[PDB]
Amino acid sequence: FMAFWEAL
Amino acid sequence: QVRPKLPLLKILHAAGAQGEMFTVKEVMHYLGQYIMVKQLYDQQEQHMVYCGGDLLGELLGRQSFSVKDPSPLYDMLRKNLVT
Repeated sequence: FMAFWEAL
Repeated sequence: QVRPKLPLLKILHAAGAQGEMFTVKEVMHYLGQYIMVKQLYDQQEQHMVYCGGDLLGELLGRQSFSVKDPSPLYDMLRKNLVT
């Protein structure tokens, strides 16, 4: 989740 | 700097944010932290967020959204951040 979220 | 409206501010505070004024980067950070505190993402499909029955779903107007299509999140932020 965080890998995706921080990529926004 | 932006100042969130109260329902959004309560979400950010539940995720560990302090105060009333933030950068957009900080707001995004604490929204991610909220999703993890409330365990709203799918452990088996981690870009999917299931927010039905949470205050976050009420603000978004959605039962779910994907981090790969953040458009409903951005619509919410435009309505709930005073700049």
